[PDB]
Amino acid sequence: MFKSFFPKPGTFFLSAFVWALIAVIFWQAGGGDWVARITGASGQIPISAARFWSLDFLIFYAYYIVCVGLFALFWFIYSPHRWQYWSILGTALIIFVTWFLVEVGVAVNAWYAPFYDLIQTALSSPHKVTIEQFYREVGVFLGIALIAVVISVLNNFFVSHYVFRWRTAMNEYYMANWQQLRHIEGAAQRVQEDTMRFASTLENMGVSFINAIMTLIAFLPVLVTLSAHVPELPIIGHIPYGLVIAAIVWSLMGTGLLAVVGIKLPGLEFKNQRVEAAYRKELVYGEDDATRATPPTVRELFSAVRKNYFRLYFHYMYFNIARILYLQVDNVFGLFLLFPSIVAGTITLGLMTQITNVFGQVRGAFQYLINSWTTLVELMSIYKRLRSFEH
Amino acid sequence: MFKSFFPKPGTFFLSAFVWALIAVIFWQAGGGDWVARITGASGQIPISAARFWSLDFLIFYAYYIVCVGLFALFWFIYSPHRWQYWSILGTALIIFVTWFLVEVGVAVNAWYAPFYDLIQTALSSPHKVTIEQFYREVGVFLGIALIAVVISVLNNFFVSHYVFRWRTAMNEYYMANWQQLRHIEGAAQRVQEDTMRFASTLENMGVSFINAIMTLIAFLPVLVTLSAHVPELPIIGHIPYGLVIAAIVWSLMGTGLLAVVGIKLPGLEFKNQRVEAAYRKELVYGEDDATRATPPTVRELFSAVRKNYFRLYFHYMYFNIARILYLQVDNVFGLFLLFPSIVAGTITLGLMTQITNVFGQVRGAFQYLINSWTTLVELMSIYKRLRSFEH
Ligand SMILES: CCCCCCCC/C=C/CCCCCCCC(=O)O[C@H](COC(=O)CCCCCCCCCCCCCCC)COP(=O)(O)OC[C@@H](O)CO
Ligand SMILES: CCCCCCCC/C=C/CCCCCCCC(=O)O[C@H](COC(=O)CCCCCCCCCCCCCCC)COP(=O)(O)OC[C@@H](O)CO
Repeated sequence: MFKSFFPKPGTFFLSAFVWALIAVIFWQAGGGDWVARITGASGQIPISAARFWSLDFLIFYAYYIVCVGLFALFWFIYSPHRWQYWSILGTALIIFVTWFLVEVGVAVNAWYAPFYDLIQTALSSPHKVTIEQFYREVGVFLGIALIAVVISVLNNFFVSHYVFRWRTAMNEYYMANWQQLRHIEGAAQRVQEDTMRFASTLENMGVSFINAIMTLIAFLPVLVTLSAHVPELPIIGHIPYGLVIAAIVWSLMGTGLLAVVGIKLPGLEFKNQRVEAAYRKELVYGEDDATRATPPTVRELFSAVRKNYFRLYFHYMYFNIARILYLQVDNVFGLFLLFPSIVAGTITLGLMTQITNVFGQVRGAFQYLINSWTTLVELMSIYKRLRSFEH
Repeated sequence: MFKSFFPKPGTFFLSAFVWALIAVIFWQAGGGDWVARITGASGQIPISAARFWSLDFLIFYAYYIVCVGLFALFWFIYSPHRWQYWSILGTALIIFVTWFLVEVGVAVNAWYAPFYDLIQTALSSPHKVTIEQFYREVGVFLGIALIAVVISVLNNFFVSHYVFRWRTAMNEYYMANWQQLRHIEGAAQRVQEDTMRFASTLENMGVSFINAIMTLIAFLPVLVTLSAHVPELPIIGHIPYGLVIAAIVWSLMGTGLLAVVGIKLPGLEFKNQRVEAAYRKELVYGEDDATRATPPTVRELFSAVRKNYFRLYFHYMYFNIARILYLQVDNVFGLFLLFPSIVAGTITLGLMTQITNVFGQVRGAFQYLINSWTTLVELMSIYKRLRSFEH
């Protein structure tokens, strides 16, 4: 979103989007899924820690590396940059590792069904199963958990360094032009406080946002292949793709209509920060001179701070009305859609469980993003502050 | 935890704890649950929005008000304070509203079983149930959701004002003694940046922490009355209270052993903040004078900042190893405990579902607290900074 990284941001992102679309179209249905080496299609290793060593996953890794390599080799000659390696390859690696973690989560999800089957068989007929099978199954689960832990730790470490690299680039570029840039009010805050909060906020709210989109993309095909049993939606009528449209619309609206409703919030934190800077400057001048910490001026500055903060707190009531209601209704959205299908007698028990489980695991990814909306507000305010400062 | 609020913190908290214990003992089993007015015991209104109007809940509200009134009337004469009303009554009200929200959540939980029963009956025999019963049930759910929304909005608003009152008290008390307190390094940051972050962090991490303890206290009796079917724990032997000890130990260790493991983390953010202050001061001096923004000094300050931040990022690997592992194993802890009971053939199907559901809803409250551990680290660092500054 900046110019310190990202060699030419005007055309870099367009090229990234176009190339991503071309590659995805080629792989998914473009007939590019032909595997001449070894037939790993229509058959995969069962649930175990070796699931990530079969030739299918190796082929996917190779394809991803080839695509990223072509893109990077184009851009490294089209337009050189000092931070090119981080700005391109680190982003690619972060996206890849997030996808890998979603896959590991799906594997843990799949491991549950046979264990429940074994438990049910033990409860019904006990002379078939012993304790050894249980210990073996727990061993397999620990095998998956170890890989999850190992990848997650390094993911966090690399994300931290990448974000700090971004902060270094921003600070260097601002301080390069400090002479004609200090005349703006609150200049000292822009380059240090704002950059720190941007780094810390993006380290926390960036991974979560990519993870939700990845979860939706991962679970979409199951709803595509399962929406043949739901022909009607409650107050819509009859659409050809029942569950996919419902899920996409629900998630997109829950993320976007809240932003539209609370569009005025990020414009208040701005003013809040300004008044606080006007406060802090005085104290910094007062830490040496004894004549600059007089009571009345401190009184006036704190009075202004209070007056702005009260208005900010006031403008959260009509946002919380929407957010809390959306959270409350979301728990039964996946069961609301099935009223006409039950009375029509089309669906059966067990398929209801599949739909409900899928919708629940989809909701789990956006729950954390919605529950922490103050951080997004702070990030958006930081974006506006830096953008206004850049001109 | 301070002296600006809380008239005499040395003896106030001890009195609060003792009085809370006395009241709880009197009500729970002290025989104080006699209701001479109307017999609401051993019978309650079914699942509806009127559940919070029966004489049982009114009696509880009256008892709570009487206890808080006695305590406040004692302290308002024992030791006067300027902020007494906020410091006592606001805390009481916040705790009460959190309990109320947990109760509403329990009601929504209970509403599920009959709806599934109706759905199953519709699936088996369709000539009994029509669409009107479904619409009525959805109406009842909306009735509960409305109360949830209305209470939550005002809860957030009041918490915001109470926290800002705390910040006002702290700032007034520090600025009262500014002359002999400015000689400490980084004084300007203590009174403005640290107070702001303390307010914003406590507004977010305070409610979540109280909510988890309230959830545990609410669900404890069910495990007390249900642990008669589990006589053995996996590698423990035979204890008289199976599930209660397991739940309490699991939650307490997951919250506390992580803190013990990462005890060294809060001591690093301190230094981080110091170096950043040493940076910002220079820029604030440079916003007017043109001879104080020389490149080399900025270089040295940023070099120090980078050197400290790298060490901080390094010390998260061995903390994430524990945190991610704890999150990963927690998903199957409630099913691990039941291996000996299944092979012993004591428990039956359906009771397993109850145990698993209870443990899942207990885990849901601590999941949000564990997933956001950076905020707790920041809060603890703020506490240490202010405590060191106060002496
Ligand atoms: C202003 C607009 C800005 C837009 C910015 C964003 C632009 C767009 C983002 C793209 C990143 C994500 C790419 C992948 C998206 C799709 C996600 C995904 O999982 O796709 C897989 C296929 O992917 C594929 O073949 C696709 C391969 C794509 C390879 C990479 C190409 C783009 C490189 C970009 C470099 C960084 C650029 C700068 C970013 C900021 C599906 O596999 P599938 O389930 O069948 O299982 C196969 C096997 O493992 C057996 O299960
Ligand atoms: C250094 C140490 C510091 C320690 C600081 C903390 C000190 C301790 C905290 C206490 C707050 C919470 C009190 C309540 C704790 C127990 C929580 C609770 O829900 O207790 C209920 C009974 O409570 C009761 O009778 C108890 C009534 C207690 C009334 C209030 C007394 C204390 C007032 C304090 C004022 C603020 C002081 C300063 C705090 C910072 C159970 O009902 P029950 O499920 O049977 O359903 C009945 C009916 O509704 C039908 O279901």
